[PDB]
Amino acid sequence: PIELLPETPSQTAGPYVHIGLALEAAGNPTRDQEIWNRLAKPDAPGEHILLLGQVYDGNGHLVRDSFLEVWQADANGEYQDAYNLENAFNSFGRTATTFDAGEWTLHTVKPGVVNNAAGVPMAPHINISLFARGINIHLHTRLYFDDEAQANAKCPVLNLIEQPQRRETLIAKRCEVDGKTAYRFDIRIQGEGETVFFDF
Amino acid sequence: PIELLPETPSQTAGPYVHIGLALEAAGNPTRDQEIWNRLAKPDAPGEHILLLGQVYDGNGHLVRDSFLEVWQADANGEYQDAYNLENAFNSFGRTATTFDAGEWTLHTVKPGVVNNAAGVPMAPHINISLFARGINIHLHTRLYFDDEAQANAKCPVLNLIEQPQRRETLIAKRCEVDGKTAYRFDIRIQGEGETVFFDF
Amino acid sequence: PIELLPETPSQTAGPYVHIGLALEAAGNPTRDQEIWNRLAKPDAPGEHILLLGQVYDGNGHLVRDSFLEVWQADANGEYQDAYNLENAFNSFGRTATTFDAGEWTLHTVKPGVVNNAAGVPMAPHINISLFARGINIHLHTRLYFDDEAQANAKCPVLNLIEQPQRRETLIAKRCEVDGKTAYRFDIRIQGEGETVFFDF
Amino acid sequence: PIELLPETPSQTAGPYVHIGLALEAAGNPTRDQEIWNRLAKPDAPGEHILLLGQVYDGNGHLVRDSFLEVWQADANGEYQDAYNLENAFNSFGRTATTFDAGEWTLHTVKPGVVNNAAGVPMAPHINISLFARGINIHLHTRLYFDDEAQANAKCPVLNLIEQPQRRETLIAKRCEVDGKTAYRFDIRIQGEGETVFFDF
Amino acid sequence: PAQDNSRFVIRDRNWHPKALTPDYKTSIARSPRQALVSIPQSISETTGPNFSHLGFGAHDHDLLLNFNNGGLPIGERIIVAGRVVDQYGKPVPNTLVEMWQANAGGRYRHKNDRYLAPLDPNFGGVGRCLTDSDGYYSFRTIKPGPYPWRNGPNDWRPAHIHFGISGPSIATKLITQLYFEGDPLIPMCPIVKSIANPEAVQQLIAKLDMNNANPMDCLAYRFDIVLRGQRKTHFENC
Amino acid sequence: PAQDNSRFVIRDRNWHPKALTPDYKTSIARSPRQALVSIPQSISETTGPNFSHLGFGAHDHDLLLNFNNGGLPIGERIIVAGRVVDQYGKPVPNTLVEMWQANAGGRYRHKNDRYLAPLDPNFGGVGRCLTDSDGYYSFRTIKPGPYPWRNGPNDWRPAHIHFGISGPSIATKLITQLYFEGDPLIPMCPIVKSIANPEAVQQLIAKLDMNNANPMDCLAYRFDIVLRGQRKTHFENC
Amino acid sequence: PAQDNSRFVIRDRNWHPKALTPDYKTSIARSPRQALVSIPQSISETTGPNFSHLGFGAHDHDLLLNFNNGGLPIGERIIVAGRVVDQYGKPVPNTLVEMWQANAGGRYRHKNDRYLAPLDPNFGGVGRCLTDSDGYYSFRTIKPGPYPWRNGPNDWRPAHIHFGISGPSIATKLITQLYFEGDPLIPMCPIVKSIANPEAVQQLIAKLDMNNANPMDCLAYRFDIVLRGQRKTHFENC
Ligand SMILES: O=C(O)C[C@H]1C=CC(=O)O1
Ligand SMILES: O=C(O)C[C@H]1C=CC(=O)O1
Ligand SMILES: O=C(O)C[C@H]1C=CC(=O)O1
Ligand SMILES: O=C(O)C[C@H]1C=CC(=O)O1
Ligand SMILES: Oc1ccc(F)cc1O
Ligand SMILES: Oc1ccc(F)cc1O
Ligand SMILES: Oc1ccc(F)cc1O
Ligand SMILES: Oc1ccc(F)cc1O
Ligand SMILES: Oc1ccc(F)cc1O
Ligand SMILES: Oc1ccc(F)cc1O
Ligand SMILES: Oc1ccc(F)cc1O
Ligand SMILES: Oc1ccc(F)cc1O
Ligand SMILES: Oc1ccc(F)cc1O
Ligand SMILES: Oc1ccc(F)cc1O
Ligand SMILES: Oc1ccc(F)cc1O
Ligand SMILES: Oc1ccc(F)cc1O
Ligand SMILES: Oc1ccc(F)cc1O
Ligand SMILES: [Cl-]
Ligand SMILES: [Fe+3]
Ligand SMILES: [Fe+3]
Ligand SMILES: [Fe+3]
Ligand SMILES: [Fe+3]
Repeated sequence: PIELLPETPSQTAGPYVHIGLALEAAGNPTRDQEIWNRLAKPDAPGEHILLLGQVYDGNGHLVRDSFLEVWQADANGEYQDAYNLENAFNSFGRTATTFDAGEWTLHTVKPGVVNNAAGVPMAPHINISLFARGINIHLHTRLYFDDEAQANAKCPVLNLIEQPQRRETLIAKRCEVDGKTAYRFDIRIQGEGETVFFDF
Repeated sequence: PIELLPETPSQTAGPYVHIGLALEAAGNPTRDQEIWNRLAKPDAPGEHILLLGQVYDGNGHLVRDSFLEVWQADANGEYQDAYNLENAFNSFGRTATTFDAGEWTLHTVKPGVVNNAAGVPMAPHINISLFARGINIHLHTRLYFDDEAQANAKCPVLNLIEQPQRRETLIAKRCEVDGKTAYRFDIRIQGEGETVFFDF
Repeated sequence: PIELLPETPSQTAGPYVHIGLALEAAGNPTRDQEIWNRLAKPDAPGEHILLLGQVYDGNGHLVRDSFLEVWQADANGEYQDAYNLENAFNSFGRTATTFDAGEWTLHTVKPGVVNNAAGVPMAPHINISLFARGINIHLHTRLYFDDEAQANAKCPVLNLIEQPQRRETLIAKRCEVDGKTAYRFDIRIQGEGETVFFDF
Repeated sequence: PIELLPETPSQTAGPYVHIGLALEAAGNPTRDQEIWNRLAKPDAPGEHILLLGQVYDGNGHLVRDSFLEVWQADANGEYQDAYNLENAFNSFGRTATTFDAGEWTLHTVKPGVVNNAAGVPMAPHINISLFARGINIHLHTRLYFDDEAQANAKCPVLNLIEQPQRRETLIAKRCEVDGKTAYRFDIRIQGEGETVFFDF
Repeated sequence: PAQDNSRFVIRDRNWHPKALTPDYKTSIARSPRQALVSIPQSISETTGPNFSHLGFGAHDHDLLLNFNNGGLPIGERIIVAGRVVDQYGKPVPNTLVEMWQANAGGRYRHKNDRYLAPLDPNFGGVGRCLTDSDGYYSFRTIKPGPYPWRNGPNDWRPAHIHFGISGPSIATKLITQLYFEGDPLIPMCPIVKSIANPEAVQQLIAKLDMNNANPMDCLAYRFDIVLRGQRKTHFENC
Repeated sequence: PAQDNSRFVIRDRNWHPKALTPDYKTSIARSPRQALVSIPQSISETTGPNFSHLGFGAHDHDLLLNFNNGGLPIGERIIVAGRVVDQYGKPVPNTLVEMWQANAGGRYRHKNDRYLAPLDPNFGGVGRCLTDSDGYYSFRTIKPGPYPWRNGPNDWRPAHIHFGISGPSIATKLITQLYFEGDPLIPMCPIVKSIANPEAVQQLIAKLDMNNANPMDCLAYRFDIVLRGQRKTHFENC
Repeated sequence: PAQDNSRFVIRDRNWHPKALTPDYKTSIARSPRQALVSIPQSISETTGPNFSHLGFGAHDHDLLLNFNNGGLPIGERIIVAGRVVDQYGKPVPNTLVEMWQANAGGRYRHKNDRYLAPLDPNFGGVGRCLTDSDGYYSFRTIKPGPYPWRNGPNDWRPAHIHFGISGPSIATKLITQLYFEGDPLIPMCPIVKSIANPEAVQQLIAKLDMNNANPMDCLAYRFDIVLRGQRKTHFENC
């Protein structure tokens, strides 16, 4: 058959990933411009939300050295690839778990609906890639919202998960954090309540 | 050493096994004669019983596409191998789980006692072979009866299972379906309560 | 692919083939029973006919050392495989060309119609296999009759010859030889008027 | 030596070439635009002519499944390569023999003179490529005109044919079809009168 | 009734695919995690159904005719034939061979197949027969097409026919798949690759069989099947 | 109008099949017995039609849709794509590529095909396109079935697609056939074997191309085509 | 009363010698130039004579006794024996095997042989027999000498015995030649070399068979013959 050049193989990010990708968390100075966890400035259109979560290993223990990358549509359901710190909104960001508490945070707006390749609406979602010590190739998942039940039930991506019970692992829980709308999204890498991870 | 011709290797039956072996279940017309789940004509000797069960995967979810073959002695402890739809009793049959409820059924008689090769009586049992998508080579088990406790405790096959707790996995539970004597035999392929599977 | 044992390869019969297969023509004594050129005794049912012919090479010169085997139905269109010199009719015979004149002869009856494998009638024919010095593997042909024009036109074997002009090479010419019904069938191995040869 | 990438090897067009290249002839519907045998609109400059011919195999039989491509200068000696069904004249066309009569036709104009690479005039000619079942790589030839005898005698391509008798095979015969000026160009692939074929 | 009169050679479960073969994703949750329990052969294991008295319809082995809805199926006409023997080379006569497959475009006639390729109105995809007295079986069918499936993101089954063979006992019964000589999908398939030993994979590849073809009609493939060796009991209970 | 501005590398007529290849029976009477006459390249040979202004219908390259009579064809859905280059490796853009083939069962939609395998009411078997500005072409079709034919008494064409390619001049125009990776019929075919050099045969074998497949939809094969090398004229007439 | 109940595997006419093999000079004018026309098997081709009740004389298979004119022939006393099977390995019982040969000095008892080597007054050179119920035949003879012949200017046939075998049908009938293990003339002979494939030539070379020799009496050679494979018809006219 036709064989292309092989892709460069993945390796773990390791526990000092923050030297390269989360400078402050390493205990080091930052550069003038950093890619971090505030996707939206206050004047960005849409519903402003806090996202937060913890990451658990197969023994139920916090993964305190997790590094996450996120990619989401703006409130109008458009992906904004022109990354610029001057923008009111960027579709891309980065976050990491605190070493003491194991919690990550993101400041963003709720994404609008985007259609799949066959023209079928997907429920509002944030695309997540998870990296850490012990993770040889990053894990892809999606964060959906528990206040979008009707859309979630009809999502052509969620419907590719054979068991309804596993679909539940991708639904973030609405709450309030110091007077602001928030959603908690915990990830369980392995075992009971294991989060669905995607290949594409 | 002496090496014979190798056996043809097994492969999964796949999820469309019904096309070939359970035609009605596939949604298809049947042939004049089919091998199916009614082993006994109404007037066959012995105690007429219904067997039923569900099949669970390692996550506790129903295996809705499972296909089962059964082999049992008649009520007089005789294996009736000359398969014929006109027989009062066939020792062989086939069944499959319904796709909605994941439940298989068998209509038969309670098997009589047969001796093992050393002349030791085995407790009444049904031999079962389980096939499905995801199962690369079929799984052999036995269904014994909870109202044969004395015989079960002395069975030279059950006694080859080292742990008494695992022997319990092979004991079907007497119940009633539509007011008629039945035994339920659920199979757990993997994990908590994992059913004993045999090699021979 | 599946490869069977290879067939033993052919070789020419050579110019002394008559030592083995036409003893008289070699100039040698005969055995008590020989396979030769009189397929029909006088009392055989059917129309008794003489067949005769010459064989030509690519330069138009007589092939004086030709050896022919023939196979034909009886007058009722049945092949008689039980070869016996006591029979009024045999389906098989042998002949050879005379060294001086280059002519072969056969004494037989006109064959009846036999159906092909699809049930379609073939025109009356004699199957011929031709052997000689210079012929590495024998040549298969058929002798049809010029007084069977209607049948010949519809023969499913003749119709596999793409060009009508080549079909004409297989049609023997009715004549009279010392007061008896005869057909002349010349064979041209190569070049102008080349006789159709078959593979099967 | 310097070895370039090898050319993809030729194969026969086969007897169903019409499916792909002569759709009507296959017995099939045509597309909105087809490349076919009318090179000239009625008002194209020059002398309007019909070309026709039959193609013979080595046994003198019609090749009823032949497919021909043609390439010629317009009446002014210009090659019109921008193929377009709206052109007054196309230098390219296709034709095929009818299956009943084995005859192809072309409607065109008489080509003007073009010079060879050394600046020497070539006599008026049509370039032809012949394809068919049994033809493993197409045969190139040229059609010249019998009423251009003076030019033909001086053509630097005809003069590369060593024998004058073979040059005659490329000279089409003026005739009239339905009262209109025509030239007949029969091709003999093999044997007596074998048409000259070119390599270039 | 049936008697215990033979023993069957123990299976090589490293020649067969193992239960847990994670590249075949559905095997992950449908594979036991405890060891199989070995038991000696008894009459329960060394006997099984014989199907000599099962009533077969005239076209049960002929998939070109057994789903006739006004015409012939579209696809590569083929005979699939072979011999069933045991590991000692002895033929297995009068044994039940069943098969099922997709159509020429890889579509199965099953309510749960959601592939967009169309059904063939003249093709069902099911055959059965009994081996003859010398162990030979024969089906006529069309060559199935490859089948995309939701394993990895671009996985395709090679062209294949599912087989079931009863043999002399429940200890010999086998389900397997036939693949076709030369198919470039075979080395890429995670179900094929559930078999760890490449020589075992080769045993599932049917060979083009020109000798068994009907000229101007259909091609043929040969697929021989080997069941567990059967021997007489000896020196037992003493 | 066209100009004489290039030369084309002379063909290797031992790489191509010869005319007389008697195992392909129809070649016997349809092969010249005199030598070809070599002539120098002139404007007549070094120019040819360009088809950029030919009007193509929307589905001309898509055999799944271009004979639509109520549904999709039955058979193995495939993309057939590749690049046309010359012998110097230069792409050949805006060139005409035409193809024709049998259906999934080896039946051609041609009045002269007498094979018993049925027509597919939704399949015609004809495609055409122009290579893009980088030399690439693409068709969508179903994989054709092998075709029995009256050559020897049990001869079968491998699965194949007929191709025609125009290229920059009448000197480059080529008709050929595409075969499919692994097909066991390829080494047995007298038409394939009209090519004497086994390395040349390999150039006609399209490779399975998983990278170009549409998951859950269609597979793909890649077939690159090499036309005669084109160079500028040099040092002529002096 | 012969019936059409079987089919015979198609011949490989590249395993056999081709018709036109010009180094064997007589083949040039005695080879067809048109292709053979393939036809399907019918009862005309799939039947043939059975010679079970041909009357054989007591010494028809024994060339040491079947031309007795006062004594034994001069030459190397040998048994020539073997088995006739078909391509599936099945014996061909009760079939006619005929043979002819030159004497110990390469002289044939034929009016057209003008080689100067003398005739042997006790040798004729003709045998026949029927294979037994297990497919075996046997002759006793003397080893023939090589034969010079007017092909090239110094051509010599290897020692050889001509064979004809009827088999079950006119489709299986074969004439061939047996050569002897080790003979250095074999690779030089243009009749041997009419066979293009060296592996096919090897199939004509009889092997010294000491196991079949009679000590203090005669040696032995073994020559097995393979006729076209015979199979039952299947799936015809449907
Ligand atoms: O725990 C769950 O059921 C859902 C999972 C998704 C968000 C979260 O916080 O946990
Ligand atoms: O009840 C159990 O856990 C035992 C197992 C055996 C029969 C059945 O239904 O489940
Ligand atoms: O010469 C012919 O046209 C026919 C050929 C068949 C019989 C015969 O005598 O010659
Ligand atoms: O008449 C000839 O023999 C010449 C050849 C060229 C044109 C044609 O029609 O045949
Ligand atoms: O490569 C590494 C290995 C161990 C570790 F703790 C950090 C690393 O960056
Ligand atoms: O379809 C579903 C989607 C999300 C979820 F949490 C459960 C479902 O059954
Ligand atoms: O071979 C198969 C693969 C996937 C599937 F869903 C069914 C099959 O029969
Ligand atoms: O010996 C036993 C047999 C069956 C069972 F359920 C428990 C046992 O201890
Ligand atoms: O083998 C032979 C060679 C030449 C000849 F004249 C006769 C033969 O039998
Ligand atoms: O069909 C034919 C049959 C015999 C013949 F001589 C000529 C024909 O055209
Ligand atoms: O490839 C082919 C072979 C034989 C035939 F008649 C037509 C073809 O297209
Ligand atoms: O020079 C010639 C050109 C054409 C032709 F027919 C004959 C010739 O001698
Ligand atoms: O029984 C098993 C348990 C764990 C594992 F990884 C493989 C096994 O076969
Ligand atoms: O992996 C996939 C690829 C295509 C598709 F439509 C669904 C899938 O799950
Ligand atoms: O031109 C030729 C003539 C005779 C032959 F055998 C081969 C040829 O290529
Ligand atoms: O060779 C053949 C084989 C089968 C058939 F129907 C016709 C033929 O010409
Ligand atoms: O005496 C001869 C010797 C060699 C030959 F080729 C022919 C002869 O007549
Ligand atoms: Cl003498
Ligand atoms: Fe590191
Ligand atoms: Fe399948
Ligand atoms: Fe000889
Ligand atoms: Fe073709």
